[PDB]
Amino acid sequence: LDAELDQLLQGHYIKGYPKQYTYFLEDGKVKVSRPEGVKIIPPQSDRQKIVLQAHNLAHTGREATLLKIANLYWWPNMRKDVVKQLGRCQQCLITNASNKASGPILRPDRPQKPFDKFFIDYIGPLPPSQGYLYVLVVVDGMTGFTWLYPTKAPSTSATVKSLNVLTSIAIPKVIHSDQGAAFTSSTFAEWAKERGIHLEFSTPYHPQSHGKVERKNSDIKRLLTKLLVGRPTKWYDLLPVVQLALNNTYSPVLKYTPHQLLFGIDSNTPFANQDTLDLTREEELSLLQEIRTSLYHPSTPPASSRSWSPVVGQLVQERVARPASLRPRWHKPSTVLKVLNPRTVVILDHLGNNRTVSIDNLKPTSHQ
Amino acid sequence: LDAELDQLLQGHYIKGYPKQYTYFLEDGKVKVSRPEGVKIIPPQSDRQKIVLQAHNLAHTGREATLLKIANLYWWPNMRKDVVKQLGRCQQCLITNASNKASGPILRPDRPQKPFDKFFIDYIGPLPPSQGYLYVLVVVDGMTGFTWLYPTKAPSTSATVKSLNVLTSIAIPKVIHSDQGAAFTSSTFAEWAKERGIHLEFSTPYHPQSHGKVERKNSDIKRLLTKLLVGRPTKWYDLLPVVQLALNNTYSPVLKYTPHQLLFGIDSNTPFANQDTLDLTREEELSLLQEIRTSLYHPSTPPASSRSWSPVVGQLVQERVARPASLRPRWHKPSTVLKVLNPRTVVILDHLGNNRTVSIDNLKPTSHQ
Amino acid sequence: DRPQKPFDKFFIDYIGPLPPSQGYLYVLVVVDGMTGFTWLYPTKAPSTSATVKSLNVLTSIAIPKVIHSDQGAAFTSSTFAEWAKERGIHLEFSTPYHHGKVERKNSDIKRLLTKLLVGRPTKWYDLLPVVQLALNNTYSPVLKYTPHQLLFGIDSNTPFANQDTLDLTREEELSLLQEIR
Amino acid sequence: DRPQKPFDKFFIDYIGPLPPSQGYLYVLVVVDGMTGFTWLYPTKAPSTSATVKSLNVLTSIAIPKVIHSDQGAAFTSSTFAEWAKERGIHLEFSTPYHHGKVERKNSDIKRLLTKLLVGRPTKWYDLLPVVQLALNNTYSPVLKYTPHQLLFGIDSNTPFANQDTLDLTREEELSLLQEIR
DNA sequence: ATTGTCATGGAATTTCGCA
DNA sequence: TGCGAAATTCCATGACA
DNA sequence: ATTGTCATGGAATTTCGCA
DNA sequence: TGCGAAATTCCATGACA
Ligand SMILES: C[C@@H]1CCO[C@H]2Cn3cc(C(=O)NCc4ccc(F)cc4F)c(=O)c(O)c3C(=O)N12
Ligand SMILES: C[C@@H]1CCO[C@H]2Cn3cc(C(=O)NCc4ccc(F)cc4F)c(=O)c(O)c3C(=O)N12
Ligand SMILES: [Mg+2]
Ligand SMILES: [Mg+2]
Ligand SMILES: [Mg+2]
Ligand SMILES: [Mg+2]
Ligand SMILES: [N+]
Ligand SMILES: [N+]
Ligand SMILES: [Zn+2]
Ligand SMILES: [Zn+2]
Repeated sequence: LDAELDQLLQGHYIKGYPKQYTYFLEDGKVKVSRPEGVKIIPPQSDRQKIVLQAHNLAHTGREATLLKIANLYWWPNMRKDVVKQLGRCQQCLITNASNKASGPILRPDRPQKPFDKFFIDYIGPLPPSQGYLYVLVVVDGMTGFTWLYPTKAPSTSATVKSLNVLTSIAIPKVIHSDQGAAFTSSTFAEWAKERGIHLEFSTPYHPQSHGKVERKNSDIKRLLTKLLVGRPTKWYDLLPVVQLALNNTYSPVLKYTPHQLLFGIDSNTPFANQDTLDLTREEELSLLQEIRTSLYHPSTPPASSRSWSPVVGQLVQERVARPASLRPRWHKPSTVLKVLNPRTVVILDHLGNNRTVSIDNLKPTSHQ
Repeated sequence: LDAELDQLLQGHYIKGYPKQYTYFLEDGKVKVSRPEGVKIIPPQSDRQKIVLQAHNLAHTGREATLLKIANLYWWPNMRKDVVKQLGRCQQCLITNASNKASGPILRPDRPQKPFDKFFIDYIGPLPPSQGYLYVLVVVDGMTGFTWLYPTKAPSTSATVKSLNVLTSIAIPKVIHSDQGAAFTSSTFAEWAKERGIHLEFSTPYHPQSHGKVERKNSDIKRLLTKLLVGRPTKWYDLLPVVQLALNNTYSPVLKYTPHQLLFGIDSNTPFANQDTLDLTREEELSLLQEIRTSLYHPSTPPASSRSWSPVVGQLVQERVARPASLRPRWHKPSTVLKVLNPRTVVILDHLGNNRTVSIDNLKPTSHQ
Repeated sequence: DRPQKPFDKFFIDYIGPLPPSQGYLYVLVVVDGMTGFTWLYPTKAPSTSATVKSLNVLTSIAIPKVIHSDQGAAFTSSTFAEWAKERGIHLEFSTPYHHGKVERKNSDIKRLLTKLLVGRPTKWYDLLPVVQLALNNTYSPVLKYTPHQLLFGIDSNTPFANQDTLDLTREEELSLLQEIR
Repeated sequence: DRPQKPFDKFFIDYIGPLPPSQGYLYVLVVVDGMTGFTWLYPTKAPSTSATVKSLNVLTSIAIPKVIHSDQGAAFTSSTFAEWAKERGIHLEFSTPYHHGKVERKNSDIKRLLTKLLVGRPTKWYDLLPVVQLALNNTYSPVLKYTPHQLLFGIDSNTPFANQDTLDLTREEELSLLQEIR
C-alpha cells in the first residue's frame, strides 16, 4: 500500500529499506537508484501479482524468476516472495524433478534358516518355447537356492501349480514378492492361509525391496543367453540345466554354493566338494549350522552428500507410476504419517488413503 | 604329460611344485597332501579340459571357476589357466557386463558465434494434436536460442520444410545431429550441400554427443507438461508460446537469456532488461561481443576410481544396439585403430568395417 | 569306510496301478537311503520314459551317486542305463524275487496312501504334496530325527507332531471292502 | 532521447496480388526500423486473419514495441487492434495517401522480387528464403553494416559480396512486356 | 574418420548495511 | 573491522527415447 | 501398516616358499 | 625377518521390466 511508501518519499526510515539510498517519485511510481540502475519499488499490495507474472512466463525456479523481476523492480527480501510462490505453484510442484537423493540403502539381515523366507517373481515374456512364455523364479532367502518353473502366463493359477510342486519339499514361513497381479489376488491369498504361509509384499514399484530374486533373474538370463548363443532361443529344455547349474555355483564372497548352504554336502555333480567325507552327517550338520551363521553381511553404505530422510509430518510426493506423455511425474503433496524405517514410510495421500511407500518413490516437497 | 610328474614322484624338484610337500601315486593318479586336503595333480595335458569343464558348468568367472577346480585338483598357477580360458570363451565375452567405467566426459568449447553450429533432433511421438505428432527442435550452439517446428513424421521432408523457413533468417556453418533416418538420408545431404552447410553426426546411440538439444528437449516437455496440467494435451497451439518463453528465460549460471545472447537486447516481452537504454546499438554490440566470450565454461570432471581409456591396438567390444531377448549385449571383439580423443575411437569391427564409436558404447575385452 | 550321506543312494520303485487321478495311474517313489527323505512323482505308466521324465525333475535338484531298484523293466532297459551313465549315476539292482530304514518307509507310503484314498480314490494327485510333507516330517525311532531334519539341518515349519493312526478305521475297512465290489 | 534499437519499431506492408505460387498471392513485409532487417511471409489474402497468422510466427521470435503500417483494412480492423493490445504492441498509422532506410528497403524488395519472377512468376514461394538472405546481407551505405550485422553483432556465413545488378536486362524487359500479353 | 548438458533449490560463501 | 542477515554462488541431482 | 543384491575382473593386500 | 611371486580379498561397476 501507499502507506509504507509514503514515509519513504518524505525521507523517513522503514525496516528493510536501506537508508543510504535515494527514493523518489517519477511517472507516478516510487523509484530508487540502486548500483545496477533505477528500479521501481512497487507497493506491497502489487508484489505477489508481479512475482506470479514473472514466474508464469516459463514456470522458472528461484533465480531465473528473480532475474526477471530484478530487471524492473526492487523491494526488500525479493527471494522470500519468490520462494513463497514457488511453494504454491501446483504445476511446478508436480512436474519438477527432485534434486535431493534418497538416504543410503538398508542391508537387512539374511533370513536365519532355509525356508524362513522365499522371494518370488516372474521373468518374461520370453520368446515362445514349447508354448511357454514366462519363468517363475523362487529364491530361498537364506541359501539363495533357486527353483525355476516355466509358465504360459504370470497368473495366480500357474503360480499355485508351481508352488504346490515346490512345497511338497518344505513349506516356507514367508513368501515375499512385488505387487504383480499373480501374487496379490485373493485366490493366491487363500492358498497361503490354507498352508500357514505369510504373504509379504514389497512397497509398490520398488524391485530393490526383493533384490535377491531380481538379482537371480539377471544370472538366469545371463546363463540362458550364453547357452543359446548361435542357436534358436529354445529355453524351455534349458531351465532344468540352468537351475542345477546356478544352485551349484560358488558365490566368491561367501565361498559356498547355494546347494551347500541348503544341504551342507554336494550331490553327485561335477567337482563335488569332498572336505566332509570323514565326518558323520551329524558332524556335517554341526559344521553347517556354524557356517550358516558366520556368512558375510554387507554394511549400509555412506549417505550421498545431498540426501534426505523422512520425518513425521513432512510434505512429500509420490512418483507417478506410469505417467502419460506430457503429464506430471509426481502426485500432489501428501503427509508422512509414520517413518517405518529410514527408507520406508506411510503417507496420507490427500484422498486420503494410507499408502506404504519406498523413499525412492518419493521427493520431499520443495519450499516447505 | 607323465614326463614332469614322474620326476616328482621319485622326489626330485620341478619348477612351480613346492618341495616341502609329499607327492604320491594312488588309484593311478599323482596326488599331494595340501593344507586343505589331498588333491589330484593332473598331467599338464589334461588341465585345459578340466578348466573348461569347470568353467562350462555355469560359465563362471575367475574365482567361481577356480573354487570348483580346487575341490578335486591342485597344480601350479591354476588361475593363469583359468584366465586363459575366460579370455577364449566367446560366450562369456559377448554376454558378461563390464565392470570398468568410461573415462570422464569432455566439455568441448562453446561455438564462438551464433549460427556457427546448430543441434537438431526430434521429440515424439506425442499425443496427436491437430494431426501433428512430432516436434523438430533446433538449438543454436552458442546462444542456446531454440526454434520449434510441429511435424507429422520425423522425416527428411518435414525437416527440409522447417529448415527452409528457419534458414530464411541466417544460414549455419554446421548442423549437428544423431543418426536418425531424417538426418542421414541423401535428400537431406544434398539439401545441405546446396547451401554450404556441413552435416556433422554424433557417434551412434550416444545422445550425450549433442547434449545441448537433448537437454533443451527436457525443458520443452517440462514447460508443455505444466501448461497442459488439468487440460487435454493440445500442445500444437502451445509450441509458439513455449519457444518464446524458453528463449527469454535466464540461465542462472550464465546470467543471460538465450535471446540476449543472440540479439544483445530484449524485445518487447515482459520484464525486458533495460540496462543498455543509453548505449548506442554499436556500444551494445560491443558489450555483447565481450559478454559472449566470457561465458562460464564447465571443466572436465574427475575420473571415477575404475575407469578405462582406449589405447591404439586394444581389443574392445561395441554394445549391441537393440539386442533381442536372450541374446548377447556385446558384439565380438574388435581393434581400436585410432583414438580420436579420450572418449571417441575408430575400431575395426571383424567384418571389418571402420566404425567411429563412443567409449560409452564400448567395453575393453577382459583377460587380454 | 566313510560314513553314510544324503545323495549317496536313491531307492526307486513304482506303486500302482492306482485309480485314475488327473489321468495319472502310478507313483514313482524315491527315497534317499541315509535320510529316508521321500520324493513322489505321478506317472501315466511304469515305463523308462515316465521314469526319465520324473527323475529329470528330481535330478535338477540333486543327483544321487547310486540309484537302487528292483529289476523292473523301466529300470533295466538300456535307455534307462544310458540316462544314468550320462549323469555319472551308478545303477544297482537287487536280485530277482528277493528289512531296513528304506523298507519301512515304503511300507508307510503304501499304508498312508491307502488310508487317504478311501472315499476319494480319484483325488490322490492333489494329495501327493501333503503325503510327502507328512512322510518327511515323521519322527524316526532309530535316529532321533525326521528326514527333513537330516536333509536340511533344521526344524521344519510343518511338524506333524500328531503321530497319526495310519490304521484303517471300522468305517474305512467297510469302505474298502465296498470299494472293490 | 534514447538511441534507436532493434525491436523498437516494425514496419509492415502487403505486396500483391502476385501470380499464384503454391496457392499464395501476397507477401507480408516486415522490416525492423533500426536494423533494416527484413522478414517475409506468404499469405493467401491481405486480411487481418492472414496478418495475425503470419505475425504470430514472427512474434514468437521477437516482439516489436511498435508496429507501423499504412491504413490498410487488415491493419486498421478492430481484430488486429485487439491482437496488438494483447501483446503490448503499440499500433501506428501513417496518414492516408501520404524517404528513409525503411522506404529504400521496400523498394529493393519490390525490385528484387520483380527481377526473380521473370520466366518463373510461379516459383516465388520457394525463393522467399533466398530473397531475405540477400536483402539482409546487403551492405547499407549510410551505416557501414548489413541488417544481419546489426541484428546479431557478427558477420554472416552468406555474405552476398556481389552487389547485384537489381536492374532488368534487355532479355527480361522483353520478357516482362511479353508476360502481360 | 570427434566430444554431454543445464534448471533446480538447499547450503556454503560472499557482500551488504550499519556502526 | 566486525556483526547478523541478505544476496549470490556453489553444485549434486536427475532427465533429455 | 517395512528394508537391494551379487558376479565380475583388475588392484590392493596378504600369504606362501624359501632362505 | 625379508624377498618376489602367488593367492586371496577388496570393491566399483552394472544389471535384474
Ligand atoms: C532412431 C534414432 C536413431 C538412434 O537413436 C535412436 C534412439 N534415441 C535415443 C535417445 C535417448 O536415449 N535419449 C535419452 C538420453 C540418454 C542419455 C543422455 F545423455 C541424453 C539423452 F537425451 C534420443 O534422445 C534420441 O533422439 C534417439 C533417436 O533419435 N534415435
Ligand atoms: C506388473 C508388475 C507390478 C509392479 O511393477 C511392475 C514392473 N516391474 C519392474 C521391474 C523392474 O523394474 N526391474 C528392474 C530393476 C530395477 C531396479 C532394481 F534395483 C532391481 C531391478 F530388478 C521388475 O523387476 C518387475 O518384476 C516388475 C513387475 O513385476 N511389475
Ligand atoms: Mg515382478
Ligand atoms: Mg522383477
Ligand atoms: Mg533423435
Ligand atoms: Mg533425443
Ligand atoms: N532386519
Ligand atoms: N573443442
Ligand atoms: Zn510454476
Ligand atoms: Zn564361458
